[PDB]
Amino acid sequence: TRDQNGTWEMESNENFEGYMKALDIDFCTRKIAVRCTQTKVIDQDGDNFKDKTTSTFRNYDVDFTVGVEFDEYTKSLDNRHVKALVTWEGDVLVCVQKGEKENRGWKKWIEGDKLYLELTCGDQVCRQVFKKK
Amino acid sequence: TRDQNGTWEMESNENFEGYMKALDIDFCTRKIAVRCTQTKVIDQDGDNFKDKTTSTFRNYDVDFTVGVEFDEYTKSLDNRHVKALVTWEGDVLVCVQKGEKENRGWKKWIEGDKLYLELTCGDQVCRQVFKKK
Repeated sequence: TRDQNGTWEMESNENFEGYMKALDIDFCTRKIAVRCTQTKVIDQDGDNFKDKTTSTFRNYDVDFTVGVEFDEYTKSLDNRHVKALVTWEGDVLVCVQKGEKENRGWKKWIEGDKLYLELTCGDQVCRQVFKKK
Repeated sequence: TRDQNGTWEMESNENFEGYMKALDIDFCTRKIAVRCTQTKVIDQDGDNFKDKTTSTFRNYDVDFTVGVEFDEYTKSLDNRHVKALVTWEGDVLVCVQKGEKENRGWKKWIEGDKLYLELTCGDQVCRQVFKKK
């Protein structure tokens, strides 16, 4: 068939690195690109094609129980050893990551339709807001 | 509520670069990670949490008509000017991107529930497989 319409999810990607390297893509872009899965949405009627491709990489995965200290290696991010403790403060989830960096941790809370995540390291604070889908 | 279950889509992200820099993430990966919007998937069961974060960047949008040569920039990858021509070879969609790189192009075709994509540049072949959702 010539019909390529639809939503296509990547399941393998062989030698993307060498193809991008032949196109002189910068090292740091290639390092992340080879970790991305692609989703291609193709719309085709007659000779006319529209292709929308999105790339996603699995950015951080962590399991924990509130109140139970655990060692983790911040593999994915900075790759350090911390001893993390997550506790409730009211309805706010509070995580302290004890280790090399001072004031390292995060807070997560819900307000209505929105999840708020405050990330801290040193004197830097990152505020993120997510909408429930 | 102490319920953070669900799928959550990023709608705001302030001072991400500063927090990442304070953790010592190479300039390279930060200016990539900032480019992306995130999705958080939280599975919460009592005191136990499973958090899976992913990052997405919109990426390549392409419109072409088969058999019509057109100039384009290869935005998405190296952003070079090519004259692209997409034609059918039987059921295989073949694209030649004429310009600075030799043997530059791609081929894609359906077999069963799967889409096969071969990308070429120079002596490099990248082979991708997608599954129809």
